[PDB]
Amino acid sequence: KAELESLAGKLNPVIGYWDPLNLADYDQWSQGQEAAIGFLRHAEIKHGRVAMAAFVGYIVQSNGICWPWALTGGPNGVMHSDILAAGGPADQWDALPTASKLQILLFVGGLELWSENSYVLGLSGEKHYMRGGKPGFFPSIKKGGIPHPVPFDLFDPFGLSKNASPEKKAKGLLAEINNGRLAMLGIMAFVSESKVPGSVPALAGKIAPYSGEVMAPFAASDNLPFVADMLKSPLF
Amino acid sequence: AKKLNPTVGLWDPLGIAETSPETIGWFRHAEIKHGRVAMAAFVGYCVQSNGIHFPWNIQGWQGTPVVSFADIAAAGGPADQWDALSTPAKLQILGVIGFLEMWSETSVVLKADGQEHYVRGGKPGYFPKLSRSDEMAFPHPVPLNLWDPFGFTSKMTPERKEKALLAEVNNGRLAMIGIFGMISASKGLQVPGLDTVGIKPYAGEVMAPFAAGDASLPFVSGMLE
Amino acid sequence: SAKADLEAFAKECNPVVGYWDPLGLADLPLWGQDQDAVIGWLRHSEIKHGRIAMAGFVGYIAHANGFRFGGIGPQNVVPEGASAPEVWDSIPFLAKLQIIGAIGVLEHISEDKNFLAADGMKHYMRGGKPGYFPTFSANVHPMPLNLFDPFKWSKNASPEKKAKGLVTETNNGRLAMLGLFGFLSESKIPGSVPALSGIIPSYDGDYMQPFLPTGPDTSLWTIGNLWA
Ligand code: CLA
Ligand code: CLA
Ligand code: CLA
Ligand SMILES: CCCCCC(=O)OC\C(C=C=C1C(C)(C)C[C@H](OC(C)=O)C[C@@]1(C)O)=C/C=C/C(C)=C/C=C/C=C(C)/C=C/C=C(\C)C(=O)C[C@@]12O[C@]1(C)C[C@@H](O)CC2(C)C
Ligand code: A1ECV
Ligand SMILES: CC(=O)O[C@H]1CC(C)(C)C(=C=C/C(C)=C/C=C/C(C)=C/C=C/C=C(C)/C=C/C=C(\C)C(=O)C[C@@]23O[C@]2(C)C[C@@H](O)CC3(C)C)[C@](C)(O)C1
Ligand SMILES: CC(=O)O[C@H]1CC(C)(C)C(=C=C/C(C)=C/C=C/C(C)=C/C=C/C=C(C)/C=C/C=C(\C)C(=O)C[C@@]23O[C@]2(C)C[C@@H](O)CC3(C)C)[C@](C)(O)C1
Ligand code: KC2
Ligand code: KC2
Repeated sequence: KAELESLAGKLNPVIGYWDPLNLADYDQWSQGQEAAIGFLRHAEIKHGRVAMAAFVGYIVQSNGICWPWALTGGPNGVMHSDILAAGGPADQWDALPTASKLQILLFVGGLELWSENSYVLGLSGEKHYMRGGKPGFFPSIKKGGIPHPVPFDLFDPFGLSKNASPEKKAKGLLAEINNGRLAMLGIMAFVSESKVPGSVPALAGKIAPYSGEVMAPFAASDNLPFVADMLKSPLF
Repeated sequence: AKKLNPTVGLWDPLGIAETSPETIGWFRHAEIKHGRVAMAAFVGYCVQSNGIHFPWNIQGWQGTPVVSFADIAAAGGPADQWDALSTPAKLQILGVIGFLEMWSETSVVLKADGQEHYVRGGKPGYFPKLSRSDEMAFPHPVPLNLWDPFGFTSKMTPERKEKALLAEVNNGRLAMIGIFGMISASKGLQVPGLDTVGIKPYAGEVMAPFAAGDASLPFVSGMLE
Repeated sequence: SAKADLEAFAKECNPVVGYWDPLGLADLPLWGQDQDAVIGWLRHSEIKHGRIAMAGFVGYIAHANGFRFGGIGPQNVVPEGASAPEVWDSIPFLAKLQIIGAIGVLEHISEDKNFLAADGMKHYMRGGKPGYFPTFSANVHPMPLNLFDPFKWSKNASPEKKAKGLVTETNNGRLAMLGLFGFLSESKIPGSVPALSGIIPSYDGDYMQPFLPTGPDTSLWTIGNLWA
């Protein structure tokens, strides 16, 4: 590419392209180099978006806030605040029955499948993020298919970004990258403060213990195959 | 600077002079920085030993607990005052000092200001200005500055600037003698100790004791010293 | 051209001593392999010995002081303070096997003609630069960063700077070989090196046997440890 030099300069004019590892030269997929920078950019943007979502979720789940809906399934089940009564926002994921985590993960998987599809991306006008195209672009959920009409698209559902200034959109992309890096640092600080108490200067005595694995989605209560055999040996 | 005092000359017994220009610039920068740090440390040590404890430490100033500033000040000299602050306080003070040092070493900011090669090379001792354009663009306008925040040095001739730099170098050498002599006088030693001067730390170079993660070091008892 | 380069490198290593070959190994055809290949092998082996000795000296300091990584790994079996000869005595046997295997993989990569000819180089006996390591650029699956310069901050060095770096490398290598075998000799016979008397404890096991006093057979791998 070599355009990422100028993008790194626009993100921060003091520190430009900062890569001690020189990972832009690393052709990890053995495609063109353009594909490698495209994959790295898309991975950074997706990581950042997930991190801001998880940061706001952690902040609003760590202090006694829960929806007054039910999540029962029929005359019994979780009251939607019993998960809040399991501890901080890492035992709550390990308390969402069995099917709730499955449906959440499958929704994210179908969303990523919609992201990756070149027929869907090509119908919007872009391509795959490594075969040229625009990194971080989510295609329209309306134009690509979905035979029953849906109300809104994922990006800008209410329409409050239309006819915006293109330079304002570029500034928003740069701010998204910077806030994504900052939110990744924040959410990993919180996740470290879950398990490790002695880390960081701040956040001392404000975080739930969570005697468990942050990186294990399925918990010991799941009745999926293996799982219990997969949780027979903890680690550090 | 050839020789500020004509009766001394070029006192270089170790032969570090007549070296590469980058080495000479680094040596001059280290001399100026050590002298300035020694002068500031001597002034702070004198103020702390006299007793200048501030009316502060209110509204959860210690991390939910409220320990008074005089309680930290009621430990002895400055050496005991540097061992009574919390780990976050010393860590954040060191981080602020490191941020200032890294901003001073920044070649982009120095070249924007109109300077020479960084790591305090050409024109050593020049702190870059944290204002105007292409610096600190993300909020934080920095209404104050590092050198002359009130603009007391607004106008100065180049000859006057050179004379003030030579005077600062001589005072920095005197302060590098003096602050080390004061620390030695705290640790017994020296000539005419007197003046109570409290007690001294293990070496003064321990930095941050009673921390977590890497501070499990019982090695500060020996190594001769 | 061979002996002339050898004289020049010896003169740059030390102007006073110069070329010192009392044994005359630079005139012996080692495998009936001319003069160029013999001096290339000798320089490559000297450079390799010096690099391994420098790394061994630093590692000996690190283990004698006690500088463990942390948890879970092979450092968890080694007792807290056993002196550097005994830290290659308590790591598991498979850890020693895999370490020696990775070193052999590195040697084989440094010698494989596909790796050398990838970045335009030939064998040191066949006419290449002694001590050079080809980067990684033939190893089927891509490698993230090279071994000589992992972060590539030496790519702006002048050839004169590289030559002075090689001379410093050889001198430091010789002096580190001498220091490291000072340590190993004091760990075996007392009173050899007078400075190191009483610092390094005596060791009974053989240094030249890798699996002598072999370590235990423990499985430090958790999660899905089907190899119990
Ligand atoms: C996994 C998330 C991720 C990904 C995929 C990227 C991807 C990228 N970053 Mg990036 N970055 C990230 C997180 C990430 N970043 C974070 C969290 C920060 C803030 C600390 C930054 C700050 C940053 C700057 C300042 C710059 C980049 C740049 C770049 C681009 C080229 C350099 C490169 O490939 O480095 C990729 C690096 C990685 C993929 C990280 C490797 C992770 C390893 C394998 C795991 C263990 C290492 C350890 C956790 C990291 C060290 C910790 C450290 C705090 C001490 C590339 C698109 C440059 C740019 O803008 O060019 C477009 C640039 O100048 N990054
Ligand atoms: C195994 C390590 C090793 C290797 C392969 C070499 C290889 C070489 N050295 Mg060298 N050297 C070494 C270690 C080594 N050195 C050490 C540790 C020192 C410091 C003492 C030196 C100091 C040195 C100088 C000053 C010079 C060389 C030079 C040379 C080159 C030509 C001389 C020759 O034929 O070999 C050298 C001879 C041998 C390697 C003999 C092999 C060892 C025998 C078989 C075993 C003896 C063991 C015995 C216990 C030793 C007793 C020591 C004492 C009682 C005398 C050649 C590339 C010359 C040069 O610069 O060319 C570029 C040169 O002038 N060497
Ligand atoms: C399996 C790993 C492996 C492999 C294949 C190599 C390969 C090589 N190394 Mg090497 N090396 C290794 C590991 C390895 N290294 C390790 C771990 C170190 C220590 C850090 C070194 C340190 C080293 C140095 C310092 C030098 C080399 C050199 C060399 C080259 C020539 C060696 C030679 O001809 O000797 C051939 C040696 C043998 C055939 C003996 C092998 C040992 C046998 C198998 C032991 C078995 C005996 C025992 C009694 C059997 C037990 C069972 C029995 C009772 C039935 C070659 C590229 C030299 C070089 O490149 O110079 C240009 C050189 O100077 N290596
Ligand atoms: C999951 C991915 C990661 C797995 C890693 C792993 O599995 O193990 C990793 C591990 C331990 C561990 C684990 C944890 C990681 C702690 C946690 C895991 O816990 C679970 C999951 O259960 C698994 C576990 C228990 O294993 C320990 C790794 C240790 C490691 C990697 C030790 C390298 C020594 C290098 C040496 C000695 C250098 C020699 C010297 C060399 C090579 C040379 O001098 C080479 C050279 O001379 C040559 C040949 C020629 C010269 O020209 C050039 C030079 C001079 C350079
Ligand atoms: C930019 C604004 C800013 C924030 C947001 C913070 C973060 C923070 C919190 C939230 C507390 C209180 C936590 C609590 O009590 O709950 C706190 C404290 C300290 N800080 Mg850090 N800090 C410095 C170092 C230091 C010292 C000595 C202490 C304390 O004594 C006190 C403390 O933690 O006591 C144990 C310096 C000096 C170089 C400067 C500065 O402006 O100089 C240029 C700052 C600025 C900031 N700090 N800092
Ligand atoms: C005008 C216009 O264009 O309209 C709209 C259009 C458009 C584009 C659609 C918009 C949008 C979309 C949205 C909703 C965007 C939301 C983005 C979001 C949600 C961004 C969260 C970031 C969270 C962060 C950075 C957390 C940091 C966390 C940090 C820094 C830490 O915790 C640091 C710290 O932990 C350490 C590291 C160690 C500790 O010792 C100390 C502490 C604890 C301090 C906009 C932007 O609304 C504008
Ligand atoms: C009898 C008596 O009394 O004598 C005593 C004396 C004494 C001294 C006490 C004793 C001893 C011990 C000794 C002799 C120990 C010697 C140890 C020794 C000689 C150890 C070398 C290390 C080299 C390293 C790690 C290389 C790093 C290399 C590096 C970091 C690099 O490659 C990077 C770099 O190079 C590039 C790539 C290019 C350039 O840009 C420069 C730099 C650096 C950036 C003894 C044995 O007891 C005997
Ligand atoms: C929940 C996840 C999430 C978070 C937390 C988040 C945060 C921020 C922030 C605040 C830090 C800013 C400032 C910001 C800005 C922009 N975003 Mg977000 N964004 C998220 C999701 C998506 C998705 C799915 C898409 C998207 C996009 C854009 C575009 C460009 C639009 C355009 O140019 O078409 C801009 C300017 C679209 C895209 O990247 O198009 C290339 C797109 O598909 N964003 N975004
Ligand atoms: C642990 C192992 C190790 C140690 C302890 C060590 C010590 C030093 C010292 C300090 C005493 C210096 C000053 C120094 C300098 C240079 N090293 Mg060494 N080096 C080690 C490893 C390697 C490897 C693997 C390679 C290498 C090389 C070079 C070159 C490039 C020359 C050129 O490109 O002309 C220069 C200037 C590369 C090369 O090609 O050497 C022929 C190469 O492949 N080095 N090296």
